[PDB]
Amino acid sequence: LGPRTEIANRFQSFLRTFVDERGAYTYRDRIRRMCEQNMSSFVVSYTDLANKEHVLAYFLPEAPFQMLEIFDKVAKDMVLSIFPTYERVTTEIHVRISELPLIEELRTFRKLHLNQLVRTLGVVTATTGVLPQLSVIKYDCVKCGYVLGPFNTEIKPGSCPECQSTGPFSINMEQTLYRNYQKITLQESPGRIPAGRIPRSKDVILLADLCDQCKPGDELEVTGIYTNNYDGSLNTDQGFPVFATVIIANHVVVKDSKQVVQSLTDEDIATIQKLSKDPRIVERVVASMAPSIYGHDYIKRALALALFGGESKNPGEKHKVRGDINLLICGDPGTAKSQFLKYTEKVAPRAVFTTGQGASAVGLTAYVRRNPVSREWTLEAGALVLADQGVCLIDEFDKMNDQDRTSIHEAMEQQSISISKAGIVTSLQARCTVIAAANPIGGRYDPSMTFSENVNLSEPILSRFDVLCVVKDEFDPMQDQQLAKFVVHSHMKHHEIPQDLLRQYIVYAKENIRPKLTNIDEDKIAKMYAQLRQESFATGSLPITVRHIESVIRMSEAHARMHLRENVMEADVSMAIRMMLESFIEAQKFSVMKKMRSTFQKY
Amino acid sequence: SSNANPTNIRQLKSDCVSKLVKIAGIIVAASGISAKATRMSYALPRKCNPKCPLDPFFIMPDKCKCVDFQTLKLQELPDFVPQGEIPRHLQLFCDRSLCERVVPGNRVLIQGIYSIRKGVRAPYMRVVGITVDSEGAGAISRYSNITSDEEEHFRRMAASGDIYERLSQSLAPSIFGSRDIKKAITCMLFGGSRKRLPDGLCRRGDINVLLLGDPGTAKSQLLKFVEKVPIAVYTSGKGGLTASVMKDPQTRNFVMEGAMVLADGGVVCIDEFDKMREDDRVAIHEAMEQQTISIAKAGITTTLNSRCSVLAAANSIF
Amino acid sequence: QAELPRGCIPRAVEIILRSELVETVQAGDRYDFTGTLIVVPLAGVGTRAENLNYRMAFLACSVQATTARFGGTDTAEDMKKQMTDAEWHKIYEMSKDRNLYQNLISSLFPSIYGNDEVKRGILLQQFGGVAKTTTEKTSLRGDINVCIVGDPSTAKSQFLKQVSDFSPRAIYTSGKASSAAGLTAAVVRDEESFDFVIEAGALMLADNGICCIDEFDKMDQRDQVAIHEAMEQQTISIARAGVRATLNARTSILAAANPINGRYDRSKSLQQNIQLSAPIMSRFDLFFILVDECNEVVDYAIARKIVDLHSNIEESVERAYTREEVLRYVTFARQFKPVISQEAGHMLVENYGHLRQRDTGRITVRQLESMIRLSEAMAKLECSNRVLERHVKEAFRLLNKSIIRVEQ
DNA sequence: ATCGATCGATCGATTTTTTTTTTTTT
DNA sequence: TCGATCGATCGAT
Ligand SMILES: Nc1ncnc2c1ncn2[C@@H]1O[C@H](COP(=O)(O)OP(=O)(O)OP(=O)(O)O)[C@@H](O)[C@H]1O
Ligand SMILES: Nc1ncnc2c1ncn2[C@@H]1O[C@H](COP(=O)(O)OP(=O)(O)OP(=O)(O)O)[C@@H](O)[C@H]1O
Ligand SMILES: Nc1ncnc2c1ncn2[C@@H]1O[C@H](COP(=O)(O)OP(=O)(O)O)[C@@H](O)[C@H]1O
Repeated sequence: LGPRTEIANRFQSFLRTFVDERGAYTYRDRIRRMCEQNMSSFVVSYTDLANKEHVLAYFLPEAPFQMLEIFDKVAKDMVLSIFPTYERVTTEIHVRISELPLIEELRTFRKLHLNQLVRTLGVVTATTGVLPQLSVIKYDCVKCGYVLGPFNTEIKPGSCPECQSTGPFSINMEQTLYRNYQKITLQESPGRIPAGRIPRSKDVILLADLCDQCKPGDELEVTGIYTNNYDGSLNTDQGFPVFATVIIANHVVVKDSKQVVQSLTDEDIATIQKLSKDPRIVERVVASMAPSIYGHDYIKRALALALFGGESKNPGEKHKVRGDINLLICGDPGTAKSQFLKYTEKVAPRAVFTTGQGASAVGLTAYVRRNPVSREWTLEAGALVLADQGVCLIDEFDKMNDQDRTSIHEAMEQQSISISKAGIVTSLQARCTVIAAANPIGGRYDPSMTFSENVNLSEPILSRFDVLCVVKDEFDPMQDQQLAKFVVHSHMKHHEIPQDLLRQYIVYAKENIRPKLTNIDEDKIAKMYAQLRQESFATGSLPITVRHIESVIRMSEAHARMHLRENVMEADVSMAIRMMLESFIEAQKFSVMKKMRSTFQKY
Repeated sequence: SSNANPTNIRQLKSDCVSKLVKIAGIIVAASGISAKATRMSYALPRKCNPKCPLDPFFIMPDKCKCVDFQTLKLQELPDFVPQGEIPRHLQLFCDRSLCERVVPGNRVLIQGIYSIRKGVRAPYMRVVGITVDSEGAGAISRYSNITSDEEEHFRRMAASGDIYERLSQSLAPSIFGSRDIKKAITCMLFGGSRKRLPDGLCRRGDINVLLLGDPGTAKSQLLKFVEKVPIAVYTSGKGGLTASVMKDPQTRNFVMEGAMVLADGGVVCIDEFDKMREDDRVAIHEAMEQQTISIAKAGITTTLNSRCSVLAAANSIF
Repeated sequence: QAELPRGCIPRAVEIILRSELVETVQAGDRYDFTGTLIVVPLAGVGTRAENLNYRMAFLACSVQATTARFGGTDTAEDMKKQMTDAEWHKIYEMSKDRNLYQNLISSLFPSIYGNDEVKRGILLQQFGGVAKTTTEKTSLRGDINVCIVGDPSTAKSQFLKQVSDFSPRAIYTSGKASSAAGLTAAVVRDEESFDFVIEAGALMLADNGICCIDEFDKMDQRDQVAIHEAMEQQTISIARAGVRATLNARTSILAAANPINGRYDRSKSLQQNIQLSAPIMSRFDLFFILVDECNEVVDYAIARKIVDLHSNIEESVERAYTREEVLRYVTFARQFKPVISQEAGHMLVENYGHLRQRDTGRITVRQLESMIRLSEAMAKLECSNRVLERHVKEAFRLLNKSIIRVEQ
């Protein structure tokens, strides 16, 4: 046709006419970017469409099926023409959309939203597994033994190799194309409810390129399109025809983004190596760690480290060693510490929702024998399974039922679970990171008087814990003036890094680079651990074990990761040993200088 | 068979259908042995062969045939992204001579095919000439392709009278010391004699292990290693005192699914007999002295049995 | 329930609504519908014909979902919006009077007489917070706790039995009226839809409004230990039935404690006058306890309050300010975007330093957070932005009343 | 003598539910 | 035992 040809032709004169990012427009190269990796999930910007040709908003809703099909033909006739070798792997394409100027909450859509462009979100619940489908109409003639030929509706023409005969037929289990399939149950978040009632829900279908992407209990973003089951048995009716509803999936965005994620600017991506090789920027960990609270540099830098690290270093056959680490700050009820942690949750890739008083650690509907009675009888074991290679947020350690804080005592080093008490004995890894900022016994805080006296956390656990910190406070007028000025200024927001980047710096650092160690001075750690244990025997000396001297060299690797050095010299090792001198002096007596006098020669 | 390359369950999709493959997984359990046959004297059409109406077909099963049928199973391996998930699994199919070829709880190589039975229609797979695994000896658990060479090397190792003090340093190529602790973590595997007699006394065959101590001495790695090195399983606490009298929603009966069962020639290791309370210690009070695991719940008294040993870690207060 | 007979069951009716009628009904409401009963397209063993056994049904196409309606704030005059504060003609006066503080204090408690110190404070709770424009640092909070303790029945409860009827969205009751389902919804373990449904409660039914309690002391330490976090980091979570439960409460509170022995014998510290767990007694930023004594003048004044409770003509005292104008002025006073540019904003450092010069003989800056919010509220009361240095001094006085009230 | 409507002999298609034993939490 | 299928048949045209 004349006009009804122009759609693909405008896509053709789009993907090499519209430009952003100072030349070499993305879709000139995004498509080959994706044909390299054998993905077949090209994605479109709507805002770019509004920037180039705003015509494609009214022409769409009258049948967006045909819009998407006329899209995919263009990707085919581009790619398989320009990469003719490609026609081996998949030989099929479709496109995606991720820019819509509207988020339609649930319980808001009706018959007016029929068969047209949508955006909606919510939460997953139980649904089916993974199954394939059909794709094409082909039969096998049974009178004359031929095949009828290739052709929610049946076709069955009389034309066929059997003298256009043989109304009868039979079917093979091959030579016809198939299609993966899966279902979902979309429920709305229990935050944005009508405050205390049942929720509403719809079902959704997603298709073959989109499977093993979702999961039970997840955050969500989908364009989708509104379906219409064409007949749920129209007949003598109820007080309602038995009609139903689905949305069909075009494109998802997940909100957690637990992978290496963001697409790349042409020049504003090497901002890493615009500054990251200068010396002073070790302490630029802190200038965007949490510009919140005047003092407290040490503990926040320590968190900044423990958020930065990860390594498996699995030797031959033995085990998985360790790459995620225990922290704590069992200080005092008042120090602004709660607030330290929320920056981690809103900044880091992967984490979890909990306070103290979780389950009994048995878990919400964990043990359940497997039948299709009671509608599949949901299974889970806690939450560490649900955030691996992420972090756990906990507070009020000293305020939990002991027999759950018991149960959490396996992940820490072994990083694994193992269960029974059903019809099953399946097993599973728990690889993630712990952090807690709880409160002790006794009101506020003792003086520099010892720790094991100061809170009822037993011996065979706080050994599994390694890196300690304590927010000790006492009264000086000067710093009280200083921080008061800081706070009042902090409520003068009326009307050196941003958070924009260290997210990406840590993704680059934790994913790609995989550092090591070399023989440098590693005998001296022996003397220092020996001084540690010999000068600390019975005072507060129970938590002097081998993981916290795993930690030192591992933290050195984390330091050089913060440099992307990929190896390291004495500098970061001395820094780690310095930090531990610091903390382990902090949590000992009013005679706070024992290791000080014992250590000025190293310092 | 072949040696091409193994795959993973997460790529079994529509394109890999009616087509040969190779994978590597792990097993949980599989069915019994009902039947299936080839011919006798699917649609069985209309004609008869005064009238004889509309499909009067009498099977002559004196003249029918008979082959086997077993329905094997497969779960994935623990290192192919179950991290943000749990492991899925699959059910299978086996035909004529390969029942009693795989007991559950083993590592497999597999040669199979992904084909259907009836557009949401169903999956399944069968064997197209199974073989097995060599995770060291991935499948060497019941049969023998060991050769006189292997028996020779073995028994030539046996008379070598510097093998036991050699084997007290075998488990840890990374840990120091702790040798008298270790001289009988290896004998626990070997087992002694299960000597029954003309009277009742089926006396206790295997042995059993204990340890409790302050952390910081490498308990966990050692027990994980004893799991690693013939067949065994591991949990620790939180799991049972009951056994599995559930009900298949098909037919509504009281079947017995049955996992000290799964160490009847293997063994078992656990940590935390401590931090699992007493509602599930009494069934295991019993099992490990007589091995006649009894059942008396509903109208069944099938006191089956299982020969298992046991290993115990612990944590004492303070 | 407007037709409550005896005998038979609550006979159920089927009933239908059209499109624009949809989703403006809700659970818990009494109605006025249409009456358009219809022919509805086993055990009915009557005679059968043809040239069939029906049941009963019904539809209706009109709604008056009354007894669940307030309407927010829209003198017919000019204003920011249509009717949000069209009473400028008088609100101009209600924002410029100099005795307005006391005229407001005595404008809601004419049927009451006691102390005159929480009649000047508790407007605090209904009054605004901050609502400022900042970055993604964190939540910044607007409203704050209050507490009451007292001797047996000096009208501890009539303060609040009415306050629920005073402002909207803020329904009150106790939680020991029910299970521990005050915080969480009813924990269910039988199959109706998917065997575990806990997405509600009763405390969280007060979002952007208050839901106070009575008998604050005798309640189990599960809801209460959950309160230990739920009031500041105003985001609550659970396990054992939670689809990684992420809720949000937002709101203030009012306490209803009762001493240990039911007396105020000053033989022990306050923290031992109640002898509970401690850290909670800071985030409650003002207590203002009511005391009992034995003096006849007060009690005769009370009885002569009852002299004008039932003398059916003029059974109360005259007043100066009516309630509706008060409430509308209050609900106008929030939407202002306050401002801070004042030397008190520069010079609160010495006020706090002096506060802790007195405390140089519990402690610190939770109270400070309160302080600047108490006073930014008392300047909201001045129908004005642009913080001033006097609301400071009043707030400082209230602070010191609270602490020296706590002092032995 | 051509053709549509009605009759009637010919064909194939439907018929499984109430207790129990473990399990998490008050 | 119920239903449409299909083929035959009887007046109109
Ligand atoms: N030194 C400080 N710097 C910045 N903000 C502070 C400081 N002290 C208190 N605050 C503010 O006070 C509020 C209380 O936070 P804080 O972490 O002190 O409570 P908390 O100690 O966690 O109490 P709990 O440990 O019982 O949860 C926070 O909003 C915080 O911003
Ligand atoms: N004697 C040792 N020699 C070498 N490495 C050791 C030794 N003991 C412990 N380790 C190191 O510490 C880890 C072992 O700790 P393990 O998990 O046994 O503690 P645990 O026994 O589980 O503590 P708990 O009994 O309190 O749980 C190993 O990963 C190992 O690298
Ligand atoms: N100053 C006062 N003004 C009005 N009523 C008062 C005053 N002092 C005491 N009362 C009376 O004291 C009673 C207190 O009862 P209340 O404390 O509500 O019982 P409970 O302790 O069971 O809640 C009120 O009913 C009120 O009549």
